[PDB]
Amino acid sequence: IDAICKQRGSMAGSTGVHDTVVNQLLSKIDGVEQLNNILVIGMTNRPDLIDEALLRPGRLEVKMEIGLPDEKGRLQILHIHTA
Amino acid sequence: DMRNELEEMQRRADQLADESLESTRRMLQLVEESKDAGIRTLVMLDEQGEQLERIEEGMDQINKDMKEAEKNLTDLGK
Repeated sequence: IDAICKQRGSMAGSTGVHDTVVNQLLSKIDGVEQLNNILVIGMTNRPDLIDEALLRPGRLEVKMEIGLPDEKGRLQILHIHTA
Repeated sequence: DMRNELEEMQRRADQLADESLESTRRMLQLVEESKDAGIRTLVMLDEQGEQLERIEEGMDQINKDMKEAEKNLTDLGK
């Protein structure tokens, strides 16, 4: 998702294309017309390049970090992959 | 920043015709001629029907006359 949504007004705007896309996405996720039956999932390797208005409560607000495992995690994975 | 964008222009393909003005006129002329021929045939057929109806009465009259004459002659003969 970091390839589309980036901080508004920082880059050259992809020739005025990226800003419009970000605005459209923000308007659709939460706007005047209310939705209650959607779930959006995003995945990225560069979390620091994402817009700050898209990571607020009422928007993509549950942020999680997946890191290296410890001995128990490695044991669980090895049990998974040799069953 | 060599990110270009474009806009589009449209053109309309010629409408369905430019073959409907040479065979068309000939078709219309032939249709008119056929209509005139049909009218003439109508008139002639009506006249023929009238003439056949006229013939019928003379046919019936001659049949009746001959039958009556034959019966009368037979009656007098015997």
